[PDB]
Parts: sequence; structure tokens; C-alpha cells
Amino acid sequence: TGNDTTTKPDLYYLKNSEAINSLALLPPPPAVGSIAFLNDQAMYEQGRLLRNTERGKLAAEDANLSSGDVANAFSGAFGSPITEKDAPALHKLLTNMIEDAGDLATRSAKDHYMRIRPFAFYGVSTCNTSKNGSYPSGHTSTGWATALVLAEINPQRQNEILKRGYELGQSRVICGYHWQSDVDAARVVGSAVVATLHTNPAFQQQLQKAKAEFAQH
Amino acid sequence: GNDTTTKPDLYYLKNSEAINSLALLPPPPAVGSIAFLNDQAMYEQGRLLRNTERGKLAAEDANLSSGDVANAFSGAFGSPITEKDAPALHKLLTNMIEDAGDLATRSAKDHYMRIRPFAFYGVSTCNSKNGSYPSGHTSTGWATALVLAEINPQRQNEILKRGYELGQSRVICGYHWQSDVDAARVVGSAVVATLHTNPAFQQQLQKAKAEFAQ
Amino acid sequence: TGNDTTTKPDLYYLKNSEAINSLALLPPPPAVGSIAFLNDQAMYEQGRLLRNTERGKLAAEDANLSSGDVANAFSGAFGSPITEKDAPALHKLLTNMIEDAGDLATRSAKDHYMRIRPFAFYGVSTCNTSKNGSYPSGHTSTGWATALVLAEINPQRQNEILKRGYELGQSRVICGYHWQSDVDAARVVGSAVVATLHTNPAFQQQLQKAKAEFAQ
Amino acid sequence: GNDTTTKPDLYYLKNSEAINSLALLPPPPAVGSIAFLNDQAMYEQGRLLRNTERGKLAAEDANLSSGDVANAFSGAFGSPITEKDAPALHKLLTNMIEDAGDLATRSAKDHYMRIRPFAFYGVSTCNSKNGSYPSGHTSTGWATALVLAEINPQRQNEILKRGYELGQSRVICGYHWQSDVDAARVVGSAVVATLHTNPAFQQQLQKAKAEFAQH
Amino acid sequence: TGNDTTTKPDLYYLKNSEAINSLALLPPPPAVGSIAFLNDQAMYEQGRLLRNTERGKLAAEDANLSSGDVANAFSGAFGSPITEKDAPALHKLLTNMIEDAGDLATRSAKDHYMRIRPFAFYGVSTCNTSKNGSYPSGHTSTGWATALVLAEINPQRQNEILKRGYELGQSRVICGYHWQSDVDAARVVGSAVVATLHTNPAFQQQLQKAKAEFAQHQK
Amino acid sequence: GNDTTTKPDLYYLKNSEAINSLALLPPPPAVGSIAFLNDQAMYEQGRLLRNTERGKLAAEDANLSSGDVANAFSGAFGSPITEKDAPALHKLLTNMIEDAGDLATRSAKDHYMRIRPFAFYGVSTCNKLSKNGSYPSGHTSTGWATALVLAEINPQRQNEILKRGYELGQSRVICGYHWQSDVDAARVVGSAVVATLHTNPAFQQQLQKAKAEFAQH
Repeated sequence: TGNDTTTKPDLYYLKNSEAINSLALLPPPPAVGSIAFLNDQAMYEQGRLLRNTERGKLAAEDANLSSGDVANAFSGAFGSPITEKDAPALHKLLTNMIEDAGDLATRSAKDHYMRIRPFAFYGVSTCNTSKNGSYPSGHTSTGWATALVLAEINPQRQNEILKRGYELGQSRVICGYHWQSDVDAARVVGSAVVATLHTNPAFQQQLQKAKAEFAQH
Repeated sequence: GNDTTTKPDLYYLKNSEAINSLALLPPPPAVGSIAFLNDQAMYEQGRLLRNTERGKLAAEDANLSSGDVANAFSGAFGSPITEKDAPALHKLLTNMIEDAGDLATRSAKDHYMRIRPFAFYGVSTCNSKNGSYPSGHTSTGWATALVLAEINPQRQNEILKRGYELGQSRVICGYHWQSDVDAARVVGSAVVATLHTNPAFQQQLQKAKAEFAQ
Repeated sequence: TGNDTTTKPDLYYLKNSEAINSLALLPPPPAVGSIAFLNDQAMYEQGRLLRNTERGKLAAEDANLSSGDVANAFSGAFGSPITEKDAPALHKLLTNMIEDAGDLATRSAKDHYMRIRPFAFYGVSTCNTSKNGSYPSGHTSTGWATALVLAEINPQRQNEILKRGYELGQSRVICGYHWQSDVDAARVVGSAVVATLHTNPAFQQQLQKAKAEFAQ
Repeated sequence: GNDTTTKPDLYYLKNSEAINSLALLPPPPAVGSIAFLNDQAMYEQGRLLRNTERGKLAAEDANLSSGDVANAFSGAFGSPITEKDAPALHKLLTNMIEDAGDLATRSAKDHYMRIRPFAFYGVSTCNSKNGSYPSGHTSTGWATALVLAEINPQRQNEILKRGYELGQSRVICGYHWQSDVDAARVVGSAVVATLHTNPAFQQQLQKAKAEFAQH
Repeated sequence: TGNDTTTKPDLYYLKNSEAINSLALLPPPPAVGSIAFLNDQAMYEQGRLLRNTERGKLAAEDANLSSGDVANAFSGAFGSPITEKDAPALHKLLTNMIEDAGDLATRSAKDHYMRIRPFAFYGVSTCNTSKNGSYPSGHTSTGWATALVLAEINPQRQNEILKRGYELGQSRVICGYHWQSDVDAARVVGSAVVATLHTNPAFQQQLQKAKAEFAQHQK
Repeated sequence: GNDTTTKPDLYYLKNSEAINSLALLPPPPAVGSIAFLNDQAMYEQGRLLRNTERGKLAAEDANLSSGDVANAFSGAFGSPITEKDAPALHKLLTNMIEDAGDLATRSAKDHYMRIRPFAFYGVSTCNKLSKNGSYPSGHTSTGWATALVLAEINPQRQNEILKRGYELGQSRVICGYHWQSDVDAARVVGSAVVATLHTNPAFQQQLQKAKAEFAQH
């Protein structure tokens, strides 16, 4: 009743039973009629107007990123290409945890609230062109968990890396895929799954490997 | 500014290894914005909660000084986290207190010098008057939960939940605005990534895990 | 089991089992953090600044009215003194329903939400200087139920009467005893209890009596 | 200026016996106020409910014309309220429709000529573009429930609840702002006090009750 | 840099160096996410619903006014036709200052903020079917500066005149060309350029001439 | 209603020559409106500024009585505006004080009798204080009218001067004497009274005199 490492050993490191219970950790999303939701809407409008700036351009690009391209999207901040060909050890580490962070860490809350997404709410398109399950953001969770892991491998560039991971979430806000509160919530959950990953042997093996590789080149 | 070279028992890192909170974090909600209007509403909600059972716990958490944070997780952890019952673990959590509470917040804290709720309303709390953004206490509470969860995964949810509530207590008690604690969790989770690159931290972590298995 | 006609036959006409379930009828009160509550606060401030006007004076007076003085507070609008001495039949009718409207019709919701009152919320006094059970307003409910009944007796003055009853609630808002949403809710509930009263034999007896008296 | 002297089957009262809604009711929330900001948020909430089960019921209630209102209480009442199964009762409720829906709202409705949600957003509804405040339908729905509750006290809560929800349906469906229906309940309850002073109404009430007892 | 009296002596009295620094005088416009902007939006909605009333009709008419028709739009309030044929001295005065108020006094701030306009923001048309440079309003500045000048010529009708000038700005709000804060800002700037105009010799010459003319059309 | 015929030294105009502020100005924001919500937020922002340097200047400007307004522009003007250093100029600005502070505000001020911030919050100010007649601000009107006049005399420093005049109004906001909308309204009315002043012979005489004096040095 839900994919995990025993169904897709290449996309997950953990089992359903090792997942963070996002439903119990996270407060509910702002309800329409609240001042907090009024803020989500205002942030949506701000993001919308940014769609035409340079920042909006980068946003449209980040919205194209599928789960698999997330790792490579940190090459600039990391300081070297994160590709299967230039760093297979590292590329393997980040790819096998994608759904631990994007799915297992968000599933519970995502399916209970079934929150509607901005574009669906306004019945308008997004900046780059599942109308529910908006809260919390799976992509943002993956983006942020990846940054935390990457920062441990290259502490010398933790700030650039952390910043990049943070902006990946904001791009979804600017592009209309999520409400601001959806991404803020995703960072709580995405940081939590990283703690669990550190208790997983396979993850630990790849981490050491990826670090050796890093020292290597 | 203090760091491991000045208080080796409260910090693991050096000033140069600190997360630049000023450049990571967006600025706090400015008065006149809708976001701040929400911070105020959350302060009122917290105020009315002061009289409930949740408010009682809140007052208790507000008494926690940096040193008592570790022991405040005993219930969630499943066993007493004290120097006497778990010196290895108690040593691990205590030596990182300021890495999370100070280094990870300093930069943004000193630039914004945000006023605190009780100071803003000129009223007391449930238990300085600036440097409210982000919350140092919340950062320490959350960094500690992330570490503790790695040692005892079987109780990660109880632990993570307790750590999350430590922050909310400061909101209910009037020490911080909601946005102050939300910000603190971003920064607190970040300092944990750096700690994992520090040899001394790594030594104690292993030690604490061994002790736990014992 | 709380008070009702079997414990205070002079303040109630109905039994606990005949009460309107306010908890199930009414939506919950505006939660702090919502736009609605922001409006309740704004109305509180408006009322506060009115405290110094003539309307504020009347407000302070209405806040002095205990459940028993409510009936007589309609004399002006009714067009004649509503007192035990000048109209005992009418005065008896209105008095015996006071808690049917002020208590039975509000109890359920009032005890579940235990909503804090404005003056308590701001830790300031009121204009006529219980801190919970604010939603819905028992007083407003009684005031409004009384107006509906009184209007049936003197249709020629229904508007003056209905208007006075409406203002009784607003005085509580201006004086700081209730949030606006507390009185709005009370009028739904107060009008409901009147439907039940019309099925009660004793009420019906006094109603006819009160009308006969009015004719004489 | 219709009233009992023009449509004796839709009204019980005369223009001169009508509640002056304009003088009773406060004005509707003005755009630019916090109150209106709340009306809009409730509109959005109702909009998103349009796809749930509650939204389905809402669409159905929006189909109800003044004449179907009485029958819409059958479930809550506990028995079919139709001309064939309860002509006495069905006659009572039908002849008061415009006393509640028109006379008790007219004054304020024509003075404010408030725009409706769907017109405001230039979008369709879930099922006139002015005279939104107060809601005539809600007033009729609420006055009917108050009357029906007097006939069957044993089910006053189901009945009162149904009547309340008829109004909310118009909110969810986009026909009215929340403040429009809240106002309608004040006015709809008032007209019921007047009806109780009307002889014809009193005759039918007794008749309807007798019928209920026989039934 | 841009146009001024040395490039279009018939639309400006002043030089770029004599311009009010609107960027340094004015506070920035309400940012989206602030309560102030929430108010700008509410006023936009109010104006939108007015589009169908009589006030909305006048609004649509005022939105047709190009910079050159502004002077004549005060004829009713002024009490007599302000046209080149009926009052060439006055008509010349008001026309030669159009860009001093509409451009020089707004340029700086207008180009820095490049504020989006309501109709563009909502992606809907206006009531009189550039998408930026909305803050402050050039038109409102010209409308208000003209009223201030006209009021000095005919003090007996200053209130009607000032009122008309004020309403020209509000029409843009009702019609969707500007946010309320854009026109409020314009009046600060428009009133300032009038102070400078009073130091300009050519302006002073025409002002006297226009007043003389005003005295003669009476008898 | 005082005017030039009762205090020829404080006014240039007569009651009949006054701008009808009530008819020109829109009403002040009503409590319960979004606009008022903004006035309150600006009051809070000003309050927190009271402890900064800008707050210090604010407190000083709040001490300014109508008679000290002229001299408060010396720095911006570029030279001391005093009876001893520039009696012609000092006489010009002083005799118009109530034209701007009273005649141009009277009508609307007395009709709305708007409560002031400090009174509203029942707290003190930043500096026996009037509690109503807040809208529009008489002080701001005088401050702004003075700036407009002073800018005509010294165009070379119009921006410094206009800026100073604008800030005089903001000080009352920061200090709690007025709501933001009170000072915004005051600048419309203050600029209008300046148009009338230019039609007044006495004013015209002193203006020329003041300019001559300015050229003199």
C-alpha cells in the first residue's frame, strides 16, 4: 500500500515503516478564510509578476526539472558537474533517495489534505506550459533534502548549495505550482528524512563512496 | 564572536564554518504586511492558550535554558538523557548547543535586531528585547531533534514532534513571533549538515550510538 | 441535567428536552487568525469610540438591564408601560420565558466554545464598569425573542419594537460584553425558541391573556 | 408593489403590514471593508465546495423555485409535504412565500441593489444581477422552517437545520454573499411574527395542525 | 536624460535640471503583500463597479482626454470655454506646461519603479478599451498642476476648479489605468512643479497675459 | 472663525477666501476598513522608529509650534530664516501660518472631529493634548504650504526644501500625533491654499520683498 525500497530499490532507500509521519508532524495548511491564506494568495501574485523577470526565467527552467534532474541542478553551486558520467558515485547517492524525500516524507499529509494548487485554484495556467496533493511539496522536499546531503559532502560551499536548494522551492511558488506555505512545510519534512537516511546502511555506504569520489577528483 | 576556539564545550564549529543565516533566510515580515498581520494573530492565539494544559507545558519549556534542552527529550527519546544515565549522549548534545543556537543564527539575528512580541505589546510573557529573528532556542531544539532521531529512528516521530513543539512554546509564551521559529528550523537543520562533517562530532556521535546500543 | 421549567417554573416554559440544540444549529465562532475575527475586533473598536456619544449613553444603560428588566425596556417602543402594575398579564408572559431564550436556547453552544469576551480579551474594563460563554449571547437572545413576541401583540408598532430589540444586542457590542458575531448568532437562536414557545400550552394561555389585556 | 390584494395566493399580508427591512438591517459590507473581504473569502470557500457532496446538494437547492421550497423540507419534517399528501399544510406554506421572500426584503433590496457574486466575478454559478441584499429565497426558506417547526416540534432541529442550509446553498452556489443570507434570517423571522397576527394565516395554521394530527 | 524645454519648447517650460526629483521625494509604491496594496486592489474593485453608473460614464470620457484636452476639460468649472479660439493666452499657458507636470515631475520615480497597471495586473481591459510606469500618474499630475494654476486666475471658482482637477485623477482609478496610490502620489508631485513654474520668466509672462485676458472677457 | 480681519498677522485671507476642505477631501478611513488597518500599521511602524535617530528628529519637530515652522527650514533653505537674519522672509511665512493651518483645514477638521492615535490607544506620544480634529493635519498643511512658497524663492534648493516639508508631516505620524491619512490629506489642502495666496495683494507684496531680500545676500 505504497511504493518504497522493496518495490523500487533504485528510487528509495527506506521502507514504508521507516517514513516520517508528515500528517502528525506538520500543522494543517492555511484554510481559506484565514489571514495566513490571504498571505499565500499575495505571494502567488508576487510570484506571478516575477514570471517576466530574469528570476522568472530561472523559475520556468526549474519547473522543467523532473525528480531525476534535481541532482544535476546543483552542479553550479556544488562547483563541479553532478552527472552519472562525471560523478557516478555521487549521482547514484542522490538519485536513490529521491522518493524517500519526495514521497515517503510527504505521502501521509499530502493524501489527507489533498490541497488544491494555485493554478487550479485560479483556473489559469502556470509559468511552465495533480491539481491536488499540493501540501507539502514533494519536489521542494527532494530539493531541500538533496541540498542537506550535498552540503555534508562539500562544506566549503554549503551556503551556495543550501541557497540553491532553497530557491528550487521558491521557483515552484513563482511558477504557480505551489502556495508559499506548501514549500515552507516541505523543508521541515525534507530535513527530517535526511536524519533517517543517516541510519540506513546502504545510504551510509554510498555516502562514504561519494565522499571518497569527491576527494578523488 | 565566540566559537569552538573560545568555548570548546559549547561549540563544535568555528566562526568560518557557520551557516550564513543572513544570506539564506528571507527578511522577517515587516510591519505593514499581511504576513506580520498573521504573526500578530498567532501571538493572540498563543496568548489565549496560555491558560490551557498546552499553556502549562509552554511555561515549562520557557524555563529551559540551553543546557536543559537535551533532557527535555527524555520522554520522547524513551529514556533519561542525563549526564548520569547517558554521559556520552549528554556530551554530544551539549557541545553543539551554540553551534545551532548562536553560529547558525548570529548573522541574521544581529542585522535585523527584530523586536520580540512581549516587548512590542509592552506586556509580560507567560514565564534581549531584540534579536528575535531567528529563534536561537528553536534552532537548538530542532537541531537536537534531528540528531536524536538519527540515534533512535524507532522513535523519530515522537522526537521530531517534541522538537517542533519546543519552538511553538516560545510562540505561545510570547518570546517569539511565529515567523521567528519557522525561520529557526531552516537554519537549525542546516547546521546539522555541517556538524556531520566535523570529526569531533563524528566521534561523539558514534560513541553515543554505541552507548545507546549498550 | 441543568435548570428548566421543572426547577424554575417561573423563569422557563420549556424542559431541557425541548431546547434548541444551538451547538448543532450554529456555525462555530470566528477563530482568532481568521478574517472574520479581524472584523469582530474592528467592530469592538468602533463600539469603543461610540461609548462617548449619546448612543454610548444608551448602551451603558442597556448594559445595566438584568434579565428581569428586559420586558420593561420595551415600554417606549411598545407604546405603553410594560410593568407588573400596568400590565401584569403581559409582564408575566415575558418574564416566564426569559431563561427559555437566555439559557436553553444558548446553553449547548455556550458551554462547548466557552468563548472569551472582549473586555477579558483586551484586559480592559467595559462601558458599564463571566469571562467566557460569550457565544452566543444569552441577553441578545432574550431581547430578540421578547421583541418577536411583543411584535405579535402590537403589530402596529412592530418596527419600533423590532428595532429596539435589535439595538439591545448592539449595546453589548458597543459596551464590550460581546463580539459582533456573538449577537448575530443569538438572533438566529432567539427566533427559534419563539417557534417552540408557540407549541407550549401555558405560553399560549398567557399569550391570549396578554393580548386580551392589551385590547382592554 | 404586489401584496395580498394582487396575489392572494402568494401573500397573506398587505404592503402596509410589511417589515421595513431598510430601517431594520444595517447596510451590507462595502467593498473596501474587512467585512467584504470576509464575504469574498466565504465565496471562495463555497466555490471549492462545489465539487464535494455538499456541493451537489447545493446545486439541487439552487434549482428550487419559490414553490418547491415547502416540499424541500419533507425529509426533515418526517413526511411528504405535497399538495396531494398534505394539502392543508402545503397551502399554508405556499400562501406566505412572498410575504417572506418579497415584502420582508423589498425595501432594503431595492435601495442597495447589491451586485451578486457571480456577476461580481463575471463567472457562472454552480447551477437578476442585483438586489442581492437581503436574500429573498433565504428569507422564505427560514420563515418556512420556523412555521414548520411549530407544527412538528418533535423535529424542530432537523427542520431548523434544513432551513438554515437552504441559505448556505446559495452561498456555495454563488447566488449570494454570506452577509446576504445572514441578513435574510433576521427579516424572515420577523415576518413570521406578523403572520401570527393575520386571521387567514391563523385559520390555515390550525387546519394544517389538525391535518398533521389526523396524519 | 530626455525631453525638456530645449527639445519641445511648446510642451515644457523647464529644463531637465529644474525638475523635481520625484524618486527622492515620494515613498515607494505599496508592495504586493502589504496591507496598503490590499487597499489599492479594493479601490480598483470599487472603481470597477462604478464603471456602470453615471460617474463611470464621466470616467470613460476623462480617459479619452489626451494631454492636450486637459485644459479644455476645466471649462465648466472655470466658468468659460478654455480654447485656443476663446482664450488663446490662457490656452497657451496651460499647454506649454503639460510635460513639465506630466513628465519632468514624474520621470525619475516612474522609470525606477516601472509599476504595473491595474488592467495589466488583472489581464482584463479598461473602461475605455503603457503597461508600466504607472507610479506616479503623469495625467493626474498634469490635471492637478493645471487646477492649481487655473485657481490662481479665477479664485472665485477655486473650489469647483480644484474639485474638477481632483476628479480627473479619480477617473483613472475608476477606469483601471492607475492604482489609487498612483494618483495620490501624482498630486504631491504636480503641486511641486507649480512652485518651480512660478520662478520661470516665460511662465510668469504668460500668467500675467492670461490674467489680463481673463479680465477683458468680462467686459 | 478667525481670519485676516481678526488676526492680520497670522492670516492673509478672509473666511470667504478659504478652501472648502470638506468638499474637496474624501472622508477619512472608517474603522472597519482596510485603509484604517493601514493607518494603524503605519502608527506601529512609527512607534518603533521613535527609538532611532529619525525618532529623535521626530520628537524635535513635534515641539515646533506654528511660529517655529519657518525657522525649521533654515538647514534646507541654506541660510537662517529668522526675524533677525531675514525679517522680510520671516514676515512672509509667519503671516500665512493660519491660512494654511486653519482656514484650509477648518471645514473638514470640525465635521469629522477625528480622534488622534495617542488618544485612540490611550497611550502617550513621543513628545493637555488635543484629542480630535485630527483630519486633516493643520501642522502638516502649514509645513507643506511653507515649503511650496520657500521653493519658489530658492529654486536651486527646491528638492531639499520640499523634502524637509514632507518630513515635517511624517514626524507627526512617527510621534503619534496623526494617522498617515491625516498628513496625506493635509498636503492636498496645503498646496491649494498656496494658489489662493498668490492672488492676494499683501502676500504678493511680501513675496517680492522676500525675494529682493534673498537676492540682496
